Amino acid sequence: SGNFCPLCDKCYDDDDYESKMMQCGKCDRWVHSKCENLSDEMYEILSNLPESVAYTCVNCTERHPAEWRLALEKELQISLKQVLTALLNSRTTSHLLRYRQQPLDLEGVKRKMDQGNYTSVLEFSDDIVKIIQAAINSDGGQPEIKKANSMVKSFFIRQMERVFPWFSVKKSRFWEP
Amino acid sequence: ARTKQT
Ligand SMILES: [Zn+2]
Ligand SMILES: [Zn+2]
Repeated sequence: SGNFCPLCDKCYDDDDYESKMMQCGKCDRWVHSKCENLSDEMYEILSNLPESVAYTCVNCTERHPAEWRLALEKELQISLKQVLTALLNSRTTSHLLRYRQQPLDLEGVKRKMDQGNYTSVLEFSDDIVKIIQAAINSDGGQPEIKKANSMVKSFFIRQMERVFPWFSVKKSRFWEP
Repeated sequence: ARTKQT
């Protein structure tokens, strides 16, 4: 009865846990992820925020923008930077820093990121996969360009698995056999 | 943030 999303006004079942909904930390009601205009990636990131960051429904939101929104936006950018920073500061990625938007090197991903061009985890991952994959395709008969390539790759996949557990770098369309 | 997933 009282089980209806305030935004779309439609009913929801107390038992369908396959639904993508958030619970307001104030009144405990549920709201559809899609009704707050959130992509599945956003929903996953939210399901990852600290227990300290509660989702809050519109009417329970006192000051706008709702804090969960700014926190969400910051979380994605900070997490992306967290990963890139590690890639940049590694001794195994030195050869992918500079080529010698579709960035052909890490310094390029770096600029594309600082300018706020990444709005999803998928685009960021794909740009990096392409760079790593390009290096793998051209590291003919040579290690540390073959060896390093695989440890920046393993490094990338693992680093991403840590920050974005719900995301699959392995499935990227840009990997080659 | 609590979700159906968490
Ligand atoms: Zn709804
Ligand atoms: Zn509420």
